[PDB]
Amino acid sequence: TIVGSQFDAQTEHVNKLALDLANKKYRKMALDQAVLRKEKVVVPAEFRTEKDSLISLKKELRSPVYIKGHTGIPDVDLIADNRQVFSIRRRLQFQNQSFYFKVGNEEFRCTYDHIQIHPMEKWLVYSKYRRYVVGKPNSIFLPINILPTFQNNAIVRGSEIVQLLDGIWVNSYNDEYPHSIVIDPENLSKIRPLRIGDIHNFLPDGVEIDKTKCLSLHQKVIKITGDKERKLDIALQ
Amino acid sequence: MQSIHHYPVMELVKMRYASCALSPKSLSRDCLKAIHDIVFTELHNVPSVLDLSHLLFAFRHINSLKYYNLILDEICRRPIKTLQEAIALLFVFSHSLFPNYKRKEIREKDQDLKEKHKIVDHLADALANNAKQIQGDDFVRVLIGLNNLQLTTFKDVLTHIERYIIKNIDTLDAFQTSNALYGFSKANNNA
Amino acid sequence: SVWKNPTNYLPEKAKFPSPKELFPKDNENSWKTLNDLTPSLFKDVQGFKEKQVQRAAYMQIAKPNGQMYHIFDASKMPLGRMCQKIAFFLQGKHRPTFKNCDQVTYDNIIVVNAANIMLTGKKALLKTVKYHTGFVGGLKEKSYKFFLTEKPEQLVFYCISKMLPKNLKRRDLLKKVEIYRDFQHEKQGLPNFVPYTEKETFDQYFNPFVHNFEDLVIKFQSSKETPKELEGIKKEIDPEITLPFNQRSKIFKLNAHNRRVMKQWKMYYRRLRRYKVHKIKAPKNRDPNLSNKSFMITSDRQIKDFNLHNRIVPEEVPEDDDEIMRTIPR
Amino acid sequence: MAEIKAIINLRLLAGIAKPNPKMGQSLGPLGINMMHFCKDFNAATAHIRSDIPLRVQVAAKVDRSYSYIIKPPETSWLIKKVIMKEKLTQYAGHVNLDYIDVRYVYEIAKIKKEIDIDFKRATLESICNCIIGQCNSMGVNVSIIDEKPKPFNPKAKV
Amino acid sequence: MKRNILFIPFNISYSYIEKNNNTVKFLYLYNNDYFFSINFNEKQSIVINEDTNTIVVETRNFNNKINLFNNEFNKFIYSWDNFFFNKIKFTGKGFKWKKKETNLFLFFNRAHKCFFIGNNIILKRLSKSKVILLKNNYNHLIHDSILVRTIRSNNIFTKRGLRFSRQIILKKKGKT
Amino acid sequence: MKIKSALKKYCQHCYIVKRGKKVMIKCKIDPRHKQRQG
Amino acid sequence: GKKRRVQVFTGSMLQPLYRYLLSAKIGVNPLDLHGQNIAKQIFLKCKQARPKYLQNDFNATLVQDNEAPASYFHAKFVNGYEQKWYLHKSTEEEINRNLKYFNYQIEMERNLQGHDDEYEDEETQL
Amino acid sequence: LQKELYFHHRNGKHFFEQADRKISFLNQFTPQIEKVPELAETLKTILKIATESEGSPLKRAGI
RNA sequence: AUCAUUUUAAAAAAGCGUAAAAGCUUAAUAUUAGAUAAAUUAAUGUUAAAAAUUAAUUGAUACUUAAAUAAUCAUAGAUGAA
Ligand SMILES: [Mg+2]
Ligand SMILES: [Zn+2]
Repeated sequence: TIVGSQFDAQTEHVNKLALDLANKKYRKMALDQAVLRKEKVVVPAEFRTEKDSLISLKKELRSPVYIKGHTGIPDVDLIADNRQVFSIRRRLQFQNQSFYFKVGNEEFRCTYDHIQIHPMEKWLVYSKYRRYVVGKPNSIFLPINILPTFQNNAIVRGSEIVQLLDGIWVNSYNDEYPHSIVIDPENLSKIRPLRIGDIHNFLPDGVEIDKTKCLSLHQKVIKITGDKERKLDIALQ
Repeated sequence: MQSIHHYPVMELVKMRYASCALSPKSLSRDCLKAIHDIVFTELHNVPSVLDLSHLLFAFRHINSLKYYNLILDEICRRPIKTLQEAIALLFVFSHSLFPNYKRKEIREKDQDLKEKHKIVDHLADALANNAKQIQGDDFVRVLIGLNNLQLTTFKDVLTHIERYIIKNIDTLDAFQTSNALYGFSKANNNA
Repeated sequence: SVWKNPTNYLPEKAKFPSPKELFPKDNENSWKTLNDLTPSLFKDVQGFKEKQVQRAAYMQIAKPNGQMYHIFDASKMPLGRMCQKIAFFLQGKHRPTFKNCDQVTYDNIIVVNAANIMLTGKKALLKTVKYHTGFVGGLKEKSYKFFLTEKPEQLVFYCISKMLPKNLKRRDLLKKVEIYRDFQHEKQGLPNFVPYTEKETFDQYFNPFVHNFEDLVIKFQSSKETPKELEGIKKEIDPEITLPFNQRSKIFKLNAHNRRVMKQWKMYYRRLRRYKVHKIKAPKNRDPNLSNKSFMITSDRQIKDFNLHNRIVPEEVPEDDDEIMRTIPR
Repeated sequence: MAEIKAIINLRLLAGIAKPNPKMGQSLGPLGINMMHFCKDFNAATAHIRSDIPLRVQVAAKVDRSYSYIIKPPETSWLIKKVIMKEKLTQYAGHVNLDYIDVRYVYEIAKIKKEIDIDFKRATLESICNCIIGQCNSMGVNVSIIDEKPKPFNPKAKV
Repeated sequence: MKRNILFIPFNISYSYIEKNNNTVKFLYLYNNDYFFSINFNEKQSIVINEDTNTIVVETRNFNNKINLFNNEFNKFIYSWDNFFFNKIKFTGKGFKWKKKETNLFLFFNRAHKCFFIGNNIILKRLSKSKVILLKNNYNHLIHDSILVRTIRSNNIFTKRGLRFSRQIILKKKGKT
Repeated sequence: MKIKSALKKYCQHCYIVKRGKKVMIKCKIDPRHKQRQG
Repeated sequence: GKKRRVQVFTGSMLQPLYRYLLSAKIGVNPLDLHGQNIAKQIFLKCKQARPKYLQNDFNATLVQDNEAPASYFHAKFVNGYEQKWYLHKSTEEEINRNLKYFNYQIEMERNLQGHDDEYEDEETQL
Repeated sequence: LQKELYFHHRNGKHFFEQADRKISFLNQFTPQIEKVPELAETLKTILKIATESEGSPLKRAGI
């Protein structure tokens, strides 16, 4: 490669730094998929008025904003610049991260729920969010992310993990909540797959499942196949 | 903000250190941009070198490189004729360096060092001529000023300090002992 | 001991043979008809902008009679704007003693320099004049290109007739209008526009012979051979011309600022193609006896009409087989 | 002249190089003498068994000159000898059935290195890793075997 | 930026002049026979080399006409004590010419006469299928050379007919 | 030539030229690719 | 796809630069920094280039001459011409137009002698 | 946070009593309550509330 | 099937080409010259160091997602601009 082979043989020992480094990142990420980073984000903005219509803003390249509130809370609707909105996506953490909005001295927590774009014109129409308050239930989306395990024996060879759900909807009642979920599927098998109640049993005290959204705890996420050769030998014979 | 122009120069610097020296910069941006814009125009009128000492120690958290040079370019013009002044620059220039992460990724080689020796070549006479004239409160700040500056040249002051402690060994304070033991330990670049 | 640029190192530079040395006994005009050189590039390129000249366009004169005179030079304003105010003055719309029921009008009109007419834009070539002549088919269109050269005077007299009120008083008015091609009118006791024949010499910009030698300076020179036609000028040779634009102190540097300016200059040259004068190119002669170019005597009738029995070589004469030369002199 | 008009890959037996008409389709229009050519081939390959098929390249030039160059035999043919099969899998990756052991790979790599001009810069791990990827495409694997095989002479098109 | 280049031949010798005011800049070419000057705006900066007799230009004015300004300036100087040249050929059976004192007689299967007559050119025959023209202006040459071409040009099927000695030729199969 | 309102480039060598209000395509290889817009 | 049938030939208009040379002599000062590398590249184009478009007796060299004022590119043409171009100030583009100022004339000299110094049309198509 | 990786822990030293000396040659920054006579009666009552209160609240501020 | 090596870099190839071969060009890339990389916000008071700084914006250039505005063209009938 970038150095001749004859010199690389002298420096073949050097490449431990290559492999010793990749230990560090990929292990760090693999265990940090779950945790929200502890870093405050802020979004200066302005109130709504009946004067500022859409198309007026959209030559000025501002954007509307919409928030849906929760039990007993009123809705709030705001104005902001487009480039704020895309920068809020451009984090890793966008699916769940808590973003604030400073109008004046006030701050309003939120989450990302979604955005609409005018498809034929392809400019930003609005940026929709969901309120978060500490002492009350709050909808969030906990994605599932499965680690690899070379410790089970069926997972290693000729079998295939099947992630039927990407995430879980829940209700959180406290400040810091987990970004995602991480699973070590060693004890799983063809005989038992994972089911949502196996997760419900293992969560913090501030979290609960939103039964209004899911179907049943007996529903299952991670499924494991049988062996391939045991099919393939039977396929030919 | 209604009476910015009624202030002298240094009575604005006191606001900078009063607010920006701790974690929240309590003031706004515009109120500091005003202070930040006035001062670097009126450097031609700050009388003393201590008045630069207060200044640099307060304005140390600036992200713009362009104005540190204005300060040091000024200090290269105003000669110093005492010894407390030179101490008052090393101890300040130590903590108030311009870090390399704020600097650009592409740059002249080792240009952080060239910012230093403009001072250290401007100081080397005074601190060397009269280092015997030295006392316990002004004593500590040199060992710190040099250790924080990563050099190996300033031995002569230290020899004049070797002779100093042993005489006053008994009359020392609890405070002047640690900084010596901590200073001489890592004198010339952790030797 | 280090890189210092030399001073006196230049070698001889090989001199090539001249056409006299190489092709004697042949037509000198070959190596004397120099390459064409369009002037219109230069005044655009090297930045000559003619000073804005502001001559007279029209004029109003009174007499102790009631009769007023209205005079116009059609080479100075456009055609329409000349023709609007005619219909506004020929009636008496500026005269506050104006009744449109008047059988009499004390307003007279004169026009001069109708050959050269101002028409803003690409209109002298494209626009047309149409009419029909009673018979089927008909519908004859004509170009301004016909009028503006052959008979431009119907045109000025044709556009007036369209702005005037369509009525019976018209003919009495148009009986009191007069047009000329020359720079004069023949009436006496009235003035005449002075024509502008001068043309700006831009000679002070590209010629030392106009300036005095003590104001000038030589910054660079090639040879030790100094012209006698240039004597009395100093020689303060720059160390700076020969430096390319990197080795100088000031470098012009593309940047968000200058590129922003670049785009302003770009629109300027597109915004000026619109303000350009177009001209009717004249008909052409193709007499081979006049041109400096070669030609053909394809047929026989081209001989008699031009009397080209001379330049044709007779048939009673030998020929030339091969004209190679091995040695090239020096 | 010295400029290269064309390059051709071929396959030849060592000492039985002979003006076969099934090679004049390539070297015919280039005006090259098959007889004068094959002479210089068989002369060099007298230290090689005659059953074996090699390959060669020919930088045919603008003046119909030539400069032949010799390379080791086809790497696939060498493994069919050890494997004692003639034809390999349609599919690959999915259908893996054949087996060699490393102790011959270490010996057939030396064949490539001792002769081929391209690998003069190369080490043996390098060469051995080249064929393993060639083995993945074929239905072949590298597994320890104590036993030896018995002789086989898999075909070649010549 | 495009930094256009002005060639100067070797027979020519030049000078560069400015005011004390430095608001005017112009340049002077001078030969045994001729002399010629031209200025430079305040927005055109200049570099010179005696090593190459080449001059380099930047333009803060961003005028695109300069690319034409070059070719005129360059060729107008090489038009002093040097020719331009061109060569013509043909290939065919019933084709020929005859040459008599810059009066070329063409016979290419046409009923009518085909005389070519050169005003202030040079024409010298090197073979039956070849003739060179020479003249100091390039623009009159092509008008002089192409008239010969228009009598017969290359067939797109066979390279039979006349052609310049340097040209893009087209070919198309026919009657395989 | 053939008058295509919607012009189109067939080969890479095709290219556009504008002479006033006139527009067209030309190719240095295939002279059948050339067009006009009318 | 589709087969071309129009064959556009561009062999006769091919005009390379180093074709009328007989020899060359690079000269180098190790004290130049702009006049070294310019001569490095030329020496490649004299040998790395193709020999068809050169003469048969073309031999290019390279020498380190500390005694020179500046690094040079000496050259010799067919019909007698000879020059030198120092390189501490110039570019590779300013050099080529000098070479054209010779190569354009040698044609005007050799064609008059009867020599066809041109290439066949079939050498390079578009 | 990045902060944990570039923070000199302030425990294990009576910092401010130590740290205020090393600057004390800078006179203009030396705080002075009695310089503000109108509020000095108020400001000082606050600091009593700080130290006298439970915990070590002011002492935990920078620490 | 998509492995592997030599290379400063080079696809069991994104395409043209061949009876099959050969041959041509892009991706990836080097030498040389010219040449874009400029402005900022928020943090732990001061002590680690032959040494190392996070989150984030705007803007110049190229690749890329693409849309919008403005002008031009987008054949015309039958007594004569209509
Ligand atoms: Mg490959
Ligand atoms: Zn095409």
